[PDB]
Amino acid sequence: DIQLTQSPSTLSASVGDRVTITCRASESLDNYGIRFLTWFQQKPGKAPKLLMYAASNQGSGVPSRFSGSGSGTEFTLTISSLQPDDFATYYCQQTKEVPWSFGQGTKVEVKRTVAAPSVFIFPPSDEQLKSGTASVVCLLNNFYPREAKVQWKVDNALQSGNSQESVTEQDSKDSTYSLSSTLTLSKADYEKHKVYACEVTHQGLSSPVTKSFNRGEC
Amino acid sequence: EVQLVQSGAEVKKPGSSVKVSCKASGSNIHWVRQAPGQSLEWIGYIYPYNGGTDYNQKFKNRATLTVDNPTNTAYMELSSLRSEDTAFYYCVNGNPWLAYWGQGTLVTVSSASTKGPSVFPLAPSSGGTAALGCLVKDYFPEPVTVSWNSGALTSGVHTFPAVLQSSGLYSLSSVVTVPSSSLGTQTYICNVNHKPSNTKVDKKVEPKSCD
Repeated sequence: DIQLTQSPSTLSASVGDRVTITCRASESLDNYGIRFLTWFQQKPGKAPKLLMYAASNQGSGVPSRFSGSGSGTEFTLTISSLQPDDFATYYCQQTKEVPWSFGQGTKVEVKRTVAAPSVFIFPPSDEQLKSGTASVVCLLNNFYPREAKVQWKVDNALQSGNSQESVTEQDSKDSTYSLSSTLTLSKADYEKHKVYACEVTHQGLSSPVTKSFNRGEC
Repeated sequence: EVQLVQSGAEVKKPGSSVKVSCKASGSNIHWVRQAPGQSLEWIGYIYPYNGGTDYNQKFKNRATLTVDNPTNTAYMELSSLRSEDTAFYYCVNGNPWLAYWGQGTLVTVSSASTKGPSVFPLAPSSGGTAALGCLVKDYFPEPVTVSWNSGALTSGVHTFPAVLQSSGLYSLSSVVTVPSSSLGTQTYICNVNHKPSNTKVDKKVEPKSCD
């Protein structure tokens, strides 16, 4: 078996930058003068499309600003003038030894100025509570960069293992992300505590922002 | 121009099996899979002209790769399906390079069964921007669509990717930001659809009172 690893995993560039992704292999990928490595481009919710084959050859309709170099155990993909259409996730795939494995992927995303999130907390609807479950929802709106931490605190006890998050794709107009987090308690446990708090740490924020409500004062 | 049209999405209970069709128009046929948000994983290949097949060790004796030559169709059969097998599945023509991909076929493998969502409002609080939305909760399987005011309000909407709960049902939020100055002159209804249960719901969303 043979294992590829890409670097970096995330890369932030602007239109016109020259950008280089690296695929490293656990074995040599050359045989018979053939470099046995392939590059793919994938966009959210689409099948992959081949960019490069035999390390350095352009696939059909792949513009010339995409190129690849390398030999043996280390390979690179270079995009010379980033075009808007190029922000993508890129995979390397080895074709010498059979599992045909892929690497983990490298996401190329749009660089922009730091933007602090807008934070909103939502208490559970009356309707839901009578069913017996409380979902508390915390919203981080239109922030960049992507890295963000949400901490749930109930009566200033930080929660673990009862929240789930999901994040939106980078916004095509303003190049920010948004994040929704959900804190799930039983009706019974929700009724024992007064303070429900959503604390958000982000590079845009001099210090964490808390949004909270007090149950029964809502 | 080379095209590979795969069969539609499948929802299968554990221990059951699934057969994905791949129809060619216009070499090797590879099968690859990707779990949502994950990297890709090669299952196997078949050379239609001798029926010669090779498989990834992971899928010894669950995978069956076949072709119907007279209908230009490849098939991928995967037995004894388990949770870990939920993935988009693609057939690929190998050049020898995997140069032509199908659109992919979502296979969902879960002990769970069809359930419509409960839609609960996310009501705003109070400051000049207002955040409101809908919690579309405890439904199965994906997807649900979500719109606002019948698609009139599209600006500022974020519909989030569902999360799979420990219960094994899905739940997602859809939120929108609007001027505070509008919540007394303009109504906000989220329109939530789930086809797999024929669930259509419209839920109006307004800030709450009693302070």
